[PDB]
Amino acid sequence: SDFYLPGDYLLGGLFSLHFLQVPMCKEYEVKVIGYNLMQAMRFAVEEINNDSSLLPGVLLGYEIVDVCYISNNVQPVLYFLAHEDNLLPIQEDYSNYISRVVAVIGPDNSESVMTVANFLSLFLLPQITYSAISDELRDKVRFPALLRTTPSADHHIEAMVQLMLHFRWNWIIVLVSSDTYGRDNGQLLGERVARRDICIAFQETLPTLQPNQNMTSEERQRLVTIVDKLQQSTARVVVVFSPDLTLYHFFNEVLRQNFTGAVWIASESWAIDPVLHNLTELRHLGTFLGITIQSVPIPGFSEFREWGTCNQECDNCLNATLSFNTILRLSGERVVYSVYSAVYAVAHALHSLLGCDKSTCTKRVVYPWQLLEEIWKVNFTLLDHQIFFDPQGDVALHLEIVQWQWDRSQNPFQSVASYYPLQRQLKNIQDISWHTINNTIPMSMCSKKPVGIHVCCF
Amino acid sequence: LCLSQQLRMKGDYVLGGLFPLGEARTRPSSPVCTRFSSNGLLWALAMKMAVEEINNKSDLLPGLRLGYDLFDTCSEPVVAMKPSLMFLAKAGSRDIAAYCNYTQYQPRVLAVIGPHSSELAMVTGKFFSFFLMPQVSYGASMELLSARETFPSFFRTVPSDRVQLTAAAELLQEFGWNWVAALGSDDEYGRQGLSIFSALAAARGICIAHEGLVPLPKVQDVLHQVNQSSVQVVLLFASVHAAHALFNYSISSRLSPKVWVASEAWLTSDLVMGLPGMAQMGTVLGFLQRGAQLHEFPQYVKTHLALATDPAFCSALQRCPQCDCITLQNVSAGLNHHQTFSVYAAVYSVAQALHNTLQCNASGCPAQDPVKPWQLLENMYNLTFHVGGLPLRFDSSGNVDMEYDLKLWVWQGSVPRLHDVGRFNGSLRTERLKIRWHTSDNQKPVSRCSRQCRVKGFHSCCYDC
Ligand SMILES: *[C@@H]1O[C@H](CO)[C@@H](O)[C@H](O)[C@H]1NC(C)=O
Ligand SMILES: *[C@@H]1O[C@H](CO)[C@@H](O)[C@H](O)[C@H]1NC(C)=O
Ligand SMILES: *[C@@H]1O[C@H](CO)[C@@H](O)[C@H](O)[C@H]1NC(C)=O
Ligand SMILES: *[C@@H]1O[C@H](CO)[C@@H](O)[C@H](O)[C@H]1NC(C)=O
Ligand SMILES: *[C@@H]1O[C@H](CO)[C@@H](O)[C@H](O)[C@H]1NC(C)=O
Ligand SMILES: *[C@@H]1O[C@H](CO)[C@@H](O)[C@H](O)[C@H]1NC(C)=O
Ligand SMILES: *[C@@H]1O[C@H](CO)[C@@H](O)[C@H](O)[C@H]1NC(C)=O
Ligand SMILES: *[C@@H]1O[C@H](CO)[C@@H](O)[C@H](O)[C@H]1NC(C)=O
Ligand SMILES: *[C@@H]1O[C@H](CO)[C@@H](O)[C@H](O)[C@H]1NC(C)=O
Ligand SMILES: *[C@@H]1O[C@H](CO)[C@@H](O)[C@H](O)[C@H]1NC(C)=O
Ligand SMILES: *[C@@H]1O[C@H](CO)[C@@H](O)[C@H](O)[C@H]1NC(C)=O
Ligand SMILES: *[C@@H]1O[C@H](CO)[C@@H](O)[C@H](O)[C@H]1NC(C)=O
Ligand SMILES: *[C@@H]1O[C@H](CO)[C@@H](O)[C@H](O)[C@H]1NC(C)=O
Ligand SMILES: *[C@@H]1O[C@H](CO)[C@@H](O)[C@H](O)[C@H]1NC(C)=O
Ligand SMILES: *[C@@H]1O[C@H](CO)[C@@H](O)[C@H](O)[C@H]1NC(C)=O
Repeated sequence: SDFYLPGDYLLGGLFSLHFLQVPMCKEYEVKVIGYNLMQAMRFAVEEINNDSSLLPGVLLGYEIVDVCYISNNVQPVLYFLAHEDNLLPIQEDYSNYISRVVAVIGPDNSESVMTVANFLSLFLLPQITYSAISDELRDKVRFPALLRTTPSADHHIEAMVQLMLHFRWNWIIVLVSSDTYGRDNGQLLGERVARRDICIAFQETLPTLQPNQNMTSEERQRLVTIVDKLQQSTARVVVVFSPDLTLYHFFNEVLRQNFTGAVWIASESWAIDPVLHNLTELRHLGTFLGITIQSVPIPGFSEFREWGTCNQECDNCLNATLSFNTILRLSGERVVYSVYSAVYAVAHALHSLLGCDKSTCTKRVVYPWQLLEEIWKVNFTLLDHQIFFDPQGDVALHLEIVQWQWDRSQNPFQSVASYYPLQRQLKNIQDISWHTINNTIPMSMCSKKPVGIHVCCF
Repeated sequence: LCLSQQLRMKGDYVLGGLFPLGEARTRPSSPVCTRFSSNGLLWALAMKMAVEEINNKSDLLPGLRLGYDLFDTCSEPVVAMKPSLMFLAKAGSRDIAAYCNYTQYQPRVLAVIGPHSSELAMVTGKFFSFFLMPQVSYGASMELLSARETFPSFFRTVPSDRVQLTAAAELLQEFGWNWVAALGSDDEYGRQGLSIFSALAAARGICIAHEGLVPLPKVQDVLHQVNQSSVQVVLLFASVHAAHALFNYSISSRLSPKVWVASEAWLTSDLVMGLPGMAQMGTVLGFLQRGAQLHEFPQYVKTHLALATDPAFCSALQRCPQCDCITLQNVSAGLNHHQTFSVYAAVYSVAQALHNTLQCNASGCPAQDPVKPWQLLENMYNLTFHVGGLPLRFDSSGNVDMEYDLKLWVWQGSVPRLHDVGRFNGSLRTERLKIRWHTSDNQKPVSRCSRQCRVKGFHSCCYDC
């Protein structure tokens, strides 16, 4: 299958494709994004092997294991660290220990990356994570071997704040989720917004509510109260920090309740969410903006995708992604390029470690701590972007504020601004189609002597 | 002293131990902690005393010996991961296999008496849950460890932070304080406490005027936002150092007296109680755990330290190299520690679960193949185990249940002391006629908002009519 290719140097891969008995990941609903990213990693490895300039004569293999969002993030790691006989020795020094994989392209959610890195830190095995944006992953003493090809929530919050300042909104509502992601994102946004003269009218927590399930009446009353507080408030810009799964029920009340006239700002969880934009009924709720990664077109990847031990197989992924092929094709490559550049950074680090140039390499034995040492210093041009790591293990890939325009014949998420993490400044802002009567920029102020705690209000 | 040599003894079923025995990279080398920690050694000795006195018992685990493997885990998780990986290795072998699930493993320890730290408990419990190894922890209190989705085999003999935060919310609701400010330490403990208290207050009709995080040693901004609201009651769910920093700043700033609701971290710590000038910063009310203590533990430590010096005993008889070069003075400071009962109760809970699993009886116990660690989990939930004559039970969430005592700082000659002014057992009961307040006279401070008649609050609950 596609979850394994023999090679000289193996490369672990963890992709989110979905007490006595343990429910396997294959029984959960198939997530298309994970399969797309897995195919991106495989295409990157195949293109590296195709090319005779980078790692010449060296085969780059991989071992891709289906990981879950939370459920299974242990065995995959134990399997990567073990030898070919599925046996991992216990010893104080691992400087001369050779694992099955030399690096892993780690999972996509923050908790899974933390769990994998807490066990990969004992071996200093490199781990480049895509699509994980926790500010806590920037701690290089807690996670010595953890790297990243995406900006953290630092730059996402910065992009949100600059978008607020450009259009002169100093009166915003923050809606977070009950999980640690929403709480951390809301706290970071609040602490940043408190020093740029933008006040938060209030903050509320949405209940944890996975879709396709029967929800209780207490959650319904909580949603009623939250939407009533939104409607009563004079702030007309709402920032939502919640997973892409838990917002279906909440937007239905905003609509059932018929609350109109707000600018919604979306975190990267649900900004480019294709199934959530599939709803096609939120159009009357105002304008939808979202922070995500800039599209980087990978030449030959769309055609490659269209042409195509345990927790290592899925069957409904192809039939699920067939129906999403055209919208994924039009939306471009956002996290795909993150996986691509992670694989290419690992390959360039391996090339530098082996010390070969346009000829057969030395084929020496490689310890993962050596590759981790060499991979911090990679600096190469990939698809007209400079790929190098910050002293905190981050790649400054441009972000993008994207606007939800309902049109299947065009890009479903039209780019309207570009964020540059290196200068922390948002520029190249384009026309935005506003929900107002005459396409005038919506106003979010509490005040045309101070009143209340907020400085913005008088 | 041949003390570290006694961190291991063989038995029919060997227990595991993760204690903070010591305190504090380019190569993958496990760091070594040379500094000595007295609490870790005291808790290890508490576990040792529990195991030995269980072995002495006839009606509990009859005809079988109980061992242990006490392992030094510093506050770092990278040093604690190695003992766990050794715990899950096959007995007599130095390798851990990569099987597809727990049923194929044969761990060398029946259970693990987990780490004291809550973050370390999170890491090791996430690791152990794959193998379904029962791990009961002492002193790990943060609530998210109670999720059976991600911790199917994590137990604890200390109450979670949810119990004390529910008690605090009940105290606020009973006293009429529905307009309060909630603060928490910037670490994970304070953030989780704040997140739990938000939901508790929203359910109980309390609205939070301000919800800030106090940094560990900014604070001026946090105290300014607290003062901006007309809040008379502040809930400070912070650690000892963050609370001490906030209180030092507010003492230096001559901040007005307030009712402080105290977490168990700083309610009793003498670092903040003895801070000069604290008598002018309002009443401190907190909920302190109502638990038993090991009456014969200090005697056990002193006799064991005395007996460890005999060359004959050691000759008849490393994990903690710094544990050998110590004296009784280095450990007698923390002899009367509450967590010793938690360690002792965790060991007794594992012993009772094992005794139930083997279906042993008083006269003897049936002979069968050794049980895997996952066989304990069925008998660890819904389990009643008696510790020191007082019954204890494990919840469906692996949480133990104990009452709480509402305490206040009464000042007499610059010497604050705790007094009983309430009791929480799932429902709060207080005696407010014996609570001495900080106000001009003995009137309860008023911290109220109107829910019905301008919206106000962090969650937009109250109105300024
Ligand atoms: C554990 O994995 C084995 C692999 O042979 C499988 O047969 C068994 O059903 C699994 N047990 C579970 C999922 O409880
Ligand atoms: C190069 O990669 C492509 C995928 O784009 C693959 O089909 C092909 O076999 C590889 N090799 C050559 C020689 O084209
Ligand atoms: C509950 O679940 C059933 C089965 O999916 C569904 O038909 C129904 O609409 C749900 N709600 C109620 C209120 O029964
Ligand atoms: C909008 O939603 C409200 C609240 O349910 C409903 O009463 C009303 O009929 C809906 N439609 C319009 C046009 O207001
Ligand atoms: C998107 O929504 C439409 C309209 O409800 C629906 O028919 C379709 O199945 C959805 N999904 C797609 C196009 O993948
Ligand atoms: C995908 O659906 C088609 C029908 O549209 C069916 O023939 C095919 O077997 C399905 N593939 C699967 C379930 O893998
Ligand atoms: C990477 O290389 C580019 C192009 O030579 C250079 O301008 C840049 O300074 C390098 N970056 C670092 C971090 O060394
Ligand atoms: C909208 O703008 C047009 C074009 O300037 C103008 O004629 C019209 O009066 C405006 N309408 C309103 C309601 O402001
Ligand atoms: C166990 O009993 C022995 C005598 O058999 C006694 O010397 C020892 O102190 C006891 N140990 C305990 C209670 O820990
Ligand atoms: C705090 O609030 C009080 C009451 O409004 C006010 O007198 C005082 O100046 C404020 N600031 C400080 C630092 O106490
Ligand atoms: C208390 O705060 C003051 C004012 O910032 C500072 O000078 C002093 O050092 C602090 N005290 C302690 C013990 O840290
Ligand atoms: C025992 O106490 C002495 C005296 O304070 C101290 O110097 C020594 O380091 C202690 N031993 C330890 C901490 O192992
Ligand atoms: C208790 O266990 C022993 C040893 O297995 C067994 O012989 C005996 O029948 C059991 N019951 C009683 C009542 O002693
Ligand atoms: C298990 O819990 C139930 C429900 O609280 C209780 O009735 C039962 O006695 C418990 N079983 C024990 C303690 O063995
Ligand atoms: C809890 O305490 C109350 C009095 O405050 C008492 O009536 C009740 O029986 C107690 N409940 C339990 C379970 O002990």
